[PDB]
Amino acid sequence: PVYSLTGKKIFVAGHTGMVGSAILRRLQHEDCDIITAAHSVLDLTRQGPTENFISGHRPDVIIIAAARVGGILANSRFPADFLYDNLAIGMNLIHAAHQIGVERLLWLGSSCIYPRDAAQPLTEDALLTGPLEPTNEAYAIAKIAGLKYAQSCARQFGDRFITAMPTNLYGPNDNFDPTSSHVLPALIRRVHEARMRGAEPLREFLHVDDLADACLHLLRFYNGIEPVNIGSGEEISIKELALTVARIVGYERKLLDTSRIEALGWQPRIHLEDGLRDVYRNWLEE
Ligand SMILES: NC(=O)c1ccc[n+]([C@@H]2O[C@H](COP(=O)([O-])OP(=O)(O)OC[C@H]3O[C@@H](n4cnc5c(N)ncnc54)[C@H](OP(=O)(O)O)[C@@H]3O)[C@@H](O)[C@H]2O)c1
Repeated sequence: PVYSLTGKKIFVAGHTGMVGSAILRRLQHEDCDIITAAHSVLDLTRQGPTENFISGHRPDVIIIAAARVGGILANSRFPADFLYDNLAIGMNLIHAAHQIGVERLLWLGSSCIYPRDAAQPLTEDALLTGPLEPTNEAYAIAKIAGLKYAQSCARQFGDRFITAMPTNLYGPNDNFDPTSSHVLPALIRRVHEARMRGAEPLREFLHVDDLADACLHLLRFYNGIEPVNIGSGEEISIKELALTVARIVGYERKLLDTSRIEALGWQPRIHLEDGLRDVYRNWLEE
């Protein structure tokens, strides 16, 4: 263990988010002091307020889960917002963290910022080796710049700042809106509206609580400079996924290379059928 969170002050940026809330849940078990700021009180694109919040509270650990995220329609129609919001968040937090000597910082990348035509399964060193996917290039460029700024701080100063590269997430606080772009929520939705109405390629899905566990694992064990993929491992086809979904509801080429996180002795512990059923019932009861 290169680093222990016990006794440390941990700022979880974006704690109302899907990923941020999972981190906060995993943390309240830990013996630490957790620090949060709602989006309503601290706009993390504002360099002034962000620095004063970091200089006043002085966290040992910053976990950056604050972000502007959305589907293909949002990214192509609001590219300036998707670039600026995410870049300014990362720049303001990384710079403030470097200035006061924050012991550990975690930035969140994304599986969709690798080159569009990079070889599958995606290794972390595929980053920047080719053209970006145009529809979310603005988001990708912001996430890439933040990752590289964290890397430059680790190189120049030895700041222990790392980036995790997740994959498609599901689980608690997912987006079940009818306009959600998340495949699995919409499938549970489309198959449920088909179940009670009585009508006639490979993918990867990672449970948010596994991702949260892996993030704390990287914080406790990972000191490298390069990013680390956090993948599912257990793949499934949209075909096989539909039959898994339909059996849940009673109806009648984008995968990460996880060699690196596996060498750290971490592997996701939630099975797809367990998480889906556990999420199918919460969507009913809510
Ligand atoms: N494919 C992948 O690898 C993948 C998939 C999902 C997530 N991720 C990673 O995880 C990150 C978060 O994803 P999510 O799904 O958790 O996004 P989310 O659910 O939309 O969470 C967004 C969070 O950021 C907060 N926020 C937004 N703008 C802010 C600002 N200006 N100042 C302060 N807080 C602000 C939101 O606050 P309010 O909403 O309360 O304002 C919310 O707390 C993504 O950016 C990405 O790096 C990766």
